[PDB]
Amino acid sequence: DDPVVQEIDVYLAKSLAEKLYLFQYPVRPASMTYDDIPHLSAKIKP
Amino acid sequence: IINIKKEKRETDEETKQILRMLPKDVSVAELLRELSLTKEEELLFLQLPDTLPGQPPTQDIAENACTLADLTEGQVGKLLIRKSGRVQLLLGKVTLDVTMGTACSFLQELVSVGLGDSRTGEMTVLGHVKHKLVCSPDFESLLDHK
Amino acid sequence: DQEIVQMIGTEEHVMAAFGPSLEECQKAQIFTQMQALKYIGNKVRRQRM
Amino acid sequence: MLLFCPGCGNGLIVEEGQRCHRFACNTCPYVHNITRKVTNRKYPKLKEVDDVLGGAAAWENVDSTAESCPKCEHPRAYFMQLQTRSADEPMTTFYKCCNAQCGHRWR
Ligand SMILES: [Zn+2]
Ligand SMILES: [Zn+2]
Repeated sequence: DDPVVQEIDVYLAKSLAEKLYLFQYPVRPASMTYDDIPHLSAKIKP
Repeated sequence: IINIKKEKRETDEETKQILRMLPKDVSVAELLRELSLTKEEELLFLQLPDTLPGQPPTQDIAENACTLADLTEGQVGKLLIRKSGRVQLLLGKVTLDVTMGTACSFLQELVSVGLGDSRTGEMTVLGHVKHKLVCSPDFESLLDHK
Repeated sequence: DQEIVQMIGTEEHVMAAFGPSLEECQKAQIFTQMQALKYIGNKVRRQRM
Repeated sequence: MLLFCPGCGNGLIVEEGQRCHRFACNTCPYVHNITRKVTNRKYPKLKEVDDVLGGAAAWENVDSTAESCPKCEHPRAYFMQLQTRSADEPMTTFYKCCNAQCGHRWR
């Protein structure tokens, strides 16, 4: 099995290393999003 | 009635209880439809091994975990797609195996919390995450080598 | 309750079997963690400490 | 069918509204009116069996055929062998000779 196609190059970036957070809603399906919901406040501690 | 504010059926993959009138994929076909079928970009999430095949460059170390933060920018490896659905990731002298993780069906979004100021921050919605990949060391090849 | 049901399972028979438990829970007005902890403590034996 | 609210993921019940019955949550004011028919069947198991038994063809699911019974000495037979005896070292026989409906039952 030769790697004939899709020799994807993997690059690394450190611009948003400490500023990237992964949020997920276990109760909200992926079909409906919170784009139309007007966000009011986001209180977070470093 | 609002088309986006309907009820929620238990099956997340089949939330369409009322209308106006999925088979398990594979990483090779996933990349094929991501690149060959269309040129549209997509945000993905992948799990990587705790230890990478490399030494932290002047990072003040004890054979600890070589995290991604210790590495620098630039090309670090190549994603290879072989025949018969074989998919690997070369990260130097070793090749890890890449497979599909748990198929999430709820809302997984990728955002960046950029704290530009001590009391002011800009949260940027990068996008939505649909698939999850997992990379694992190929212990069989390493044992067959030595 | 949706997260609890997802943790239990997504099979139709599983939800049909777990329905009575959700109904009995909804009989009372327990909807927060504090109320559930209060109920449990009310149901806790006296250790005599 | 169990339905959940998008607001808090709690259980939805049916409640009579000012204009139409609707699904509502006991924690949030989120409501969803009913427009057309919404059904949820169960399809229970039907007793498809007839419960017929005792046929001579199904009864003769035995090994012993053309032996000599100690009662009428005729070929037909229906033997049972038991080994559940420790005080009595030998085994145990139970013969059922029945062609003309004799009903032979002994040890
Ligand atoms: Zn609700
Ligand atoms: Zn006989």
